[PDB]
Amino acid sequence: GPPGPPGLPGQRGERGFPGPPGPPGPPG
Amino acid sequence: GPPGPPGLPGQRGERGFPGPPGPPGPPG
Amino acid sequence: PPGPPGPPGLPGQRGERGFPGPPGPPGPP
Repeated sequence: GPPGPPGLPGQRGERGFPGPPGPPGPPG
Repeated sequence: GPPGPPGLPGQRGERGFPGPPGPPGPPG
Repeated sequence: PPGPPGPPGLPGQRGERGFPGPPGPPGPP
């Protein structure tokens, strides 16, 4: 017989990590 | 002959990009 | 008989962007 159909698409990746902190606030 | 079986699932996607930087902190 | 297996599937999409980071620390006095 002919080759079978293509495989399923890969699972989507995991969500990225949370971003880094913002800089210090401005001086008082 | 009938078609062969489906192919293997694709490779899992890579992790998403890290999140954006947080905001600036509060004024001192 | 049945044929050979099909080709592997396409790679997955890259994951979603991470959540925004937290505030920075308070500024100095």
